[PDB]
Amino acid sequence: TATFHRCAKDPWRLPGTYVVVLKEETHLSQSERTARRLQAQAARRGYLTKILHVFHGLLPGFLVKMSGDLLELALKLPHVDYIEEDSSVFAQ
Amino acid sequence: SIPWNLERITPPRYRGGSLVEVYLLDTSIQSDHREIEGRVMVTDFENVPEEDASKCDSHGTHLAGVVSGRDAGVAKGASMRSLRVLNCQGKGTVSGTLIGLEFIRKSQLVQPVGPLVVLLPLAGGYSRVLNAACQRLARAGVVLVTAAGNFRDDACLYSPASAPEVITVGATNAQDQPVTLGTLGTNFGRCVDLFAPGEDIIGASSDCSTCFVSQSGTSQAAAHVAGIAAMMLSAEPELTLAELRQRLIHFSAKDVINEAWFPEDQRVLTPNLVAALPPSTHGWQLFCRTVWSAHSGPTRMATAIARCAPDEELLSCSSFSRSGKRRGERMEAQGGKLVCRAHNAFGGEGVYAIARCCLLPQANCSVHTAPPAEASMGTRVHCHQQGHVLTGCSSHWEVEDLQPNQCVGHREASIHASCCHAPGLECKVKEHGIPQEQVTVACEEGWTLTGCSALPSHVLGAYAVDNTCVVRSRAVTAVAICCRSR
Ligand SMILES: *[C@@H]1O[C@H](CO)[C@@H](O)[C@H](O)[C@H]1NC(C)=O
Ligand SMILES: [Ca+2]
Repeated sequence: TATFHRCAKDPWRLPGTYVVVLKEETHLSQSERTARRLQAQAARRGYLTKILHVFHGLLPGFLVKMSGDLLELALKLPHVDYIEEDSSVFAQ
Repeated sequence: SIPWNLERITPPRYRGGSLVEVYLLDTSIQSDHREIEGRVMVTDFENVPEEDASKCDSHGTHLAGVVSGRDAGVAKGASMRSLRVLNCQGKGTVSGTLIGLEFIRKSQLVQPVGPLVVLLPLAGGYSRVLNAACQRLARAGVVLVTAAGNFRDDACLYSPASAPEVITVGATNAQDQPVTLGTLGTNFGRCVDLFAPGEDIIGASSDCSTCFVSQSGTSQAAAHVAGIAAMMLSAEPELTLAELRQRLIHFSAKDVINEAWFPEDQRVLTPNLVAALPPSTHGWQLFCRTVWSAHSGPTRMATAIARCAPDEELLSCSSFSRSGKRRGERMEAQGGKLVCRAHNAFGGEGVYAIARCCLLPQANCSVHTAPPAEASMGTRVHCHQQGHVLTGCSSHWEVEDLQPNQCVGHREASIHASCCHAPGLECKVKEHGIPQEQVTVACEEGWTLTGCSALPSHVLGAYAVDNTCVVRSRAVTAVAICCRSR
């Protein structure tokens, strides 16, 4: 059931950084472990990753700088609800 | 001498914001400007993408001044805290914004204060995660106000504009018309909650600590509503989001925007409301609002769902399609709460479900349904219990084509009555019919429209606009159920 989303306004997309959103009741410890699992699974495939931030308090998840190549792998992680490619917002 | 915008939001009778804190997620700000000096705390939270000082803090400084400025602010009071999620060019990221929203929530948990208003004077395209974060923060009891967007487009295509729990604000000018911004302008449509002054808005200029600049945009509009919310919440701190939203709608100037400015299909979806502060003149009153669903899309069995807030009652349910290819609507229970569900017809492009959601404490409301009679007097159902009032009639059908407290439908249609025991409530029914693209009937002043329907020649749909029931067709008769506190 884990899905991927990116900005429909193609110019506003910021490929290479992804917000990994985990299911609602996921605990911070589980989010951190999921991030580590991703980095390990990535490293085994020859990919560098960087966990920029671990979300807790509103949504559980993490922000990760990685190749989009890893998205199929990432979508199979435990607890994943969806993954969204980062994108741009602008002063109105 | 009063800036036009501050006069515009001043009510017809009058005599702030200090118990409330307004968070700003924006560019950096000039916090020593005299409009805001000592009232804005810079958190020094910063999460901004690389570019690609007077200029850097122009947007944020102006908006802090619109919200809380000593001389030109709305909530001249109020305390603000600023987070930097926009770079010098006014560009941010969804992730930085999420991290910012999260920071606000963590700050609150560590050091709880009173009501919080969060102003998000920014937009990107539709974002599931940003909308979800907003919803979660709204559900956590924080009030969020965002800019509709400056793209002269449907705000539902943008975030946070499109998040239903966020108060989304479009921009109107001194003539109460939607603001043009170059070749674009204020967004519109059903994700916009209301409009507010957003052209030629004077406020703090980060050029110098006593300078002022006029700016235009839906951010400026949103700042007015953040200010109004802060004032309203200082006065009535216990307001739920739904109570605050109903007040913002109720105290707005109504039917002052020329809707010709909007694309034709967005006119009906776009609220014709310009924000204002509550009058000093204000016991209990019946507040209702019209909630349009997302369009169901064209699937044959497509349904659109319009829901109310947890603390609201669904008093009626209508539907609308521009084609008129429609299987009507029904009020159905769902997670122990009634929702308005509309059904598309075979070959229909889709339909909207249109709920009337009202703040009615001590109400016990139910739905009484009857299936197609298939004969003679039409399909009928009534609120049979002693003392229950009918607040709304709905009807749906499954076919491809065709007296107090009673609803009447087509003989081949099911009929649904919303029946409430609301002993403080008086309701009357006002009808009007004519030979015709649109027929219209309004409740009397001081009465609140709870239900709007067409007597069962090919109607596209019916919908409440404020306290006016509109029936759309391609003698047709509009029927309004109007109620008030007794
Ligand atoms: C609504 O029902 C509840 C629970 O039975 C009851 O306490 C209350 O008297 C009812 N209110 C009205 C106005 O019927
Ligand atoms: Ca909204």
